[PDB]
Amino acid sequence: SHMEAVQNRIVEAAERVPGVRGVIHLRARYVGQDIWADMIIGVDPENTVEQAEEICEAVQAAVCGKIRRIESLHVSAHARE
Amino acid sequence: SHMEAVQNRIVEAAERVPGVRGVIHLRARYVGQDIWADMIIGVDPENTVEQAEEICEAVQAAVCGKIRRIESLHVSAHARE
Repeated sequence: SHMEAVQNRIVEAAERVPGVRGVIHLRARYVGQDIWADMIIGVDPENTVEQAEEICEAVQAAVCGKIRRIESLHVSAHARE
Repeated sequence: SHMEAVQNRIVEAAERVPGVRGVIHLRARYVGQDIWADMIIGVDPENTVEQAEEICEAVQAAVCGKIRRIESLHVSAHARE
């Protein structure tokens, strides 16, 4: 499928950012030819809130840099393991 | 452009393989929804022919693994620098 391919690229890109423990949730949708996405990543529970927010920002930068059709990407974090 | 995006992904993927000194040539075309491509990479002139052929095979694996719509990719090598 069309959107399977883009979603697999998003997940892959996110999972390669240091401190990501899996993609918990990804909602990606077409707005014209652009993708708008919302994502939840897992992080180490003992990371600080400041570190988890840095990880989110690094995921946003990595994913947006690799998948050019993404025009909006909201990343938040949840404790995992 | 449509094909600019895929071609930039191909080049980027190739350039991240150890021993690639630039993409010299890339011809990529649609055959239905699949891409068929031919590429020339630069390599160190003092690599052996056996090493250059390993690099080509590594580029083929890397690019094909990252860009799922590619169904044929022919890689050869030319001395660069």
